[PDB]
Amino acid sequence: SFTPLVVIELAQDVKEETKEWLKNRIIAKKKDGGAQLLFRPLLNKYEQETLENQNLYLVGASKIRMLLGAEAVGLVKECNDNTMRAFTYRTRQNFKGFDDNNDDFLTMAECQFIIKHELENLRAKKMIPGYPQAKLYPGKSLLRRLLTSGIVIQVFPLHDSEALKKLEDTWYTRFALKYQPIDSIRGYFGETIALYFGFLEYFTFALIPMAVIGLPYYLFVWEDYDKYVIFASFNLIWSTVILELWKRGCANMTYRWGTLLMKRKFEEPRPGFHGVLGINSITGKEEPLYPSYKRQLRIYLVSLPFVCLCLYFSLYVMMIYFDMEVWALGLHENSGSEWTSVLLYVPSIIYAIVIEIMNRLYRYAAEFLTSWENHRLESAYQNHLILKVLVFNFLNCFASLFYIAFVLKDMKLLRQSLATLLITSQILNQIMESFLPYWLQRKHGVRDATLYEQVILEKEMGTYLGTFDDYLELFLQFGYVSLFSCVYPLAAAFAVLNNFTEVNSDALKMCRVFKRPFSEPSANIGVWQLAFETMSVISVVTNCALIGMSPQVNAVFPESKADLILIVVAVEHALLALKFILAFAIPDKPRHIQMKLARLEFESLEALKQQQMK
Amino acid sequence: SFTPLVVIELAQDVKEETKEWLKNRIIAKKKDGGAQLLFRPLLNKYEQETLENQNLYLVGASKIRMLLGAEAVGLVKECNDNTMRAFTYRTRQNFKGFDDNNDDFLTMAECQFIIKHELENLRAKKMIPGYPQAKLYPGKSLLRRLLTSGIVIQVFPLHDSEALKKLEDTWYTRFALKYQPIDSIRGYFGETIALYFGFLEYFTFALIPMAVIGLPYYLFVWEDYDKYVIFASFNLIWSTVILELWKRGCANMTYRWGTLLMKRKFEEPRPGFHGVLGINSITGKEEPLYPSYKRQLRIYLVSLPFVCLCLYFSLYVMMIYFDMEVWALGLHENSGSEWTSVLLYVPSIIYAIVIEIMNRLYRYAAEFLTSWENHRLESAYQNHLILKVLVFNFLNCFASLFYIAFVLKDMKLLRQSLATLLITSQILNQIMESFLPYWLQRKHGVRDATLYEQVILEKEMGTYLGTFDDYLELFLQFGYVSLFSCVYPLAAAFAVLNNFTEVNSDALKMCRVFKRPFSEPSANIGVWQLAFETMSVISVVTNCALIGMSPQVNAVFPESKADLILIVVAVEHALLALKFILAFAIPDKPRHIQMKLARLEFESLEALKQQQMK
Repeated sequence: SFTPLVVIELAQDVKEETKEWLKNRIIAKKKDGGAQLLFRPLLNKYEQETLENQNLYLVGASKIRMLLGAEAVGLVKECNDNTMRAFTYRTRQNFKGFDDNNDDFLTMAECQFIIKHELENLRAKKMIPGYPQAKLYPGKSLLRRLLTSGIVIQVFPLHDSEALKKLEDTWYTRFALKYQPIDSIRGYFGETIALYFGFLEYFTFALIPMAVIGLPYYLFVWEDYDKYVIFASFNLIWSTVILELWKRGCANMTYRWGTLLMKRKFEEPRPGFHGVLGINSITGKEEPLYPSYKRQLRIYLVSLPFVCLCLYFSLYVMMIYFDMEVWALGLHENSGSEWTSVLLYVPSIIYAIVIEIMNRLYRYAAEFLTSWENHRLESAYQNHLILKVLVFNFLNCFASLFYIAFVLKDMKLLRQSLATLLITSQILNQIMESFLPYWLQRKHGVRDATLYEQVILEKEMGTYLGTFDDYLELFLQFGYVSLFSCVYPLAAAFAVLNNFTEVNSDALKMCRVFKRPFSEPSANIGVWQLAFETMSVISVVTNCALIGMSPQVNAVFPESKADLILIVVAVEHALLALKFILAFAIPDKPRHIQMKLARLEFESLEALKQQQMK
Repeated sequence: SFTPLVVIELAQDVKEETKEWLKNRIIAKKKDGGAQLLFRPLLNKYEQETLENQNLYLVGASKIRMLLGAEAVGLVKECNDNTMRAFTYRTRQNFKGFDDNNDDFLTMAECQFIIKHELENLRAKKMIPGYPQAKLYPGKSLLRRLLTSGIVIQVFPLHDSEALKKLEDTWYTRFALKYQPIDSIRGYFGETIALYFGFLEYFTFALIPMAVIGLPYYLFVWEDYDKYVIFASFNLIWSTVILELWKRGCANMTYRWGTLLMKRKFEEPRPGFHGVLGINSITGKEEPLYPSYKRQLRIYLVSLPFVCLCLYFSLYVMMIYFDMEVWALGLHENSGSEWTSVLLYVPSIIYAIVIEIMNRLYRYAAEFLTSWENHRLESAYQNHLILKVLVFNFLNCFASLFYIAFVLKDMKLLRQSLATLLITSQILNQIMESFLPYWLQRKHGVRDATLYEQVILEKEMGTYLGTFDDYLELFLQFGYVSLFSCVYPLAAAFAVLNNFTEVNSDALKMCRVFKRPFSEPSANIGVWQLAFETMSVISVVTNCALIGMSPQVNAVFPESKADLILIVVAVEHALLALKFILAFAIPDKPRHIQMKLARLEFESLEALKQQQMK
């Protein structure tokens, strides 16, 4: 009679012995090598209608069990003295907002995170009973072998239809401007989804000065007087400021949530690293082992030539597009003027569609090529995949702008091509990401019952595939903003007016489109902070090269273009030095957050002294 | 009847009440707020001859006390399973090389470090008894108020004349080439002095390829064929390799010694930060407080203009030297050729003496200006002093080479001036640092008795003022090597042949010149790693600017010097990127050291799981 939080769906062809052994490995207590979780079928009785739903199981626990599970996970909650400490059952009266009659203290996400962590840390100590090919060993996780061998079909947490609606009431900003409730988003969806929406809320409120400056700069032709130099330098400094204020805002949020203080959990091998069984050198346990030189050979002799081949084909399609552009320019030169200006925006649109096709095609190819190299952890696997996808997306997005700026050197054609590329890529992004899937979701949607209808609905819901495309879009948004801020700053507003929909659209995507994602703790954006800083470092060189190519600055040095290049290279190195000087001088965390972390450190040092003295 | 390790010399005008209270605060046990150290006068009886030595006291302890003090300090020793763990008395049988009859387990340096740490962590819980002006408060260290108020004259550890000689037998490499015993140096002098000698042993074995290549490059005129491009690029890559291999070698040494695993101790306020007494916000104790904005005002409005004024006077003396150089060149143009070539090396020698005067003059000025800003810790105070001294020493050493290379652009005069500046600075360094003081030390030296003679000798010995000048010399050695490796690579051998004496000379300086230094733990060189990396980053730009100025490469692009500058700036940014790519790709610690640290981390995680399960 408990409250269901997570639904586990087994497969169809699962024998009874594996079912009873798993149920005996689920219901048994934590000291007997079980998990001491409340277990239930989807229906206590069954008829001929629900026989195809006989593998859905409900998992809960009791409050002291969940509190002990919060102790086992290592949740960092606030104490009564406004300090974020780890949760322990012996010191449980010290924490802020804790009563003995409060069922709203640990949220359902943390409980589902704890239940996922208790299902994840449930290892078996030679085969799965009932299945021959399910190769097990002592020290192997049960959930990994049940997921990979096709016994457990899906494990999904449950949406709360009365707390999602009270979130949806404050999420859809259909009336006017409104601060997004990132903390309630956090309390319902974990910290990783909130970090994506927090980075998006930060990136929305960091292109607003760019949009506000660039709004009279585009209608009124004020591109003549400052010539995009003040705003681009301001943008790049603001990007450095925002990449520190994102770090500041992430420190503010993750101190307010506690994930600034959560320790680095030791990472299990990722689902799909297979080798031969042996003794792990680091941990001393038994694990599959793969030689690192074979993996490094499979990377640095197979993956890198494949990435280079895809880069060469992207450059070849880029050169094909420029031959088509010159032919269309000749076709515009041939026929006329009235109907031959709109035809010039078509091949860049066609190239953008081919870019958005090649990006998805490369995404399948990079996923296959990185799941084949047998990476051990998931962070390293994610980093290599992020590296491959970032390289291809940078190249596919900025090759035409680099070819326009540094080979053709034609700012009028650069203004036309940058505006056409940015708006069409943004429109195709908004069409292929959410708008065409929302109509299909509306079409698919048009096509104890409160749980079974929900479980049937969440069986066929979509899974959340991480915040990677949503950061890649922001990376490409940051690419469209900072790379070509010189010829067309108004496009930044066309990004913000996209993100002002995307903030709605992703919210709808979290509300009526997907299943409930599993809660994942994250203290920062990860390598995306480095990627945005690398973008902000590349944009320094790009902004200075756009400074160092105008006819206004070249009018200062009309005859000697060898001192202009030297001064520009000196300014570029000075800008690189000032960016690095700003990055080394500004501390990441503020003073009082550092003082609070120092107090938490000093308390541990005083705890060590008391533990030494006894 | 104990063994004396550290001698404390009180002042003359010290009343008996302060003496008896300190002796009662020394002899009393650790639970009664004392230190439980064996205390002794220098002489149990006194005659009229030794009445002026009545303030010398001997401090020791017993073995279990020293083991408990090693537990209290947190020494990291090797276990029986070849693992470096912290020393505890309950697990004391686990550690490598430990018997119950071994007096050679804890060295005298660690015992003196423990005795210094026990004298340092001995706080009083309103005035010093007998002295009115000695302003005390509960929570204030006794040794700091006894040192600053002139009651304790000096506290010095004792040299071991039979282990220094067995060190001196293996230190003076008077016969031939020999690996310096850095571990025995470590076991006698602590890890900081060994880290200086380890960095010097590394820097000696990293200029040997530079010297070996540059030795036939100078006698046989092979400067024509490669023109210093291969060796300088190799040197800068080697400097990056050596700044990683210093990190590798420091990781190897500090894992072999244990200081890679020692935790960061919380830093007390430095001796000389005075404010008003109040509640410390971080620790919660009672401390003197100073407002940070007043300190930041005293820095950024007084110190930085003073540094700028000293930099302007250094530039003015540099410009004065160049006017003297042009006048002397005209004087060489006037008189003749035979006696007018040696006169050209005199003003650079005079400028070098003025540089070595201005560096010492700036050192007094920077010490005064940084002890006046009331810095709280000693690391921040040392970092600001290191920042000021590095800026002035970089400017005073490389201004003439930058003015020769990028303003006069005369490589023949650059070769002559760089060779003359390097050799004269090295000769004046070897004269003013050790050679003239060794003769004066020989002169001063020519001018239970085994302890009293030693204590009288160590009363008048010199104190070791840290490894700062000895790193500044290496920084200037690295400056003379990597900044002007193009016009004169043979000077690197003249550095190595200096360091081959300096390795002897500093050893003599540690053997027959100074008092025994207090043992100081250090895990790295500190900010000097960043300084050498910043030097290795600056030397990238300098080597490429020396590549981009020769007539050999300019013969490739005779007419278009605007594409040469663009290619050189692209090569410079590529070299900066490759240096940063090499710095981000190469891990600091090796694999097995990381595995051993991971095992020590995994053992703590397993300890946490067992502490959670009970």
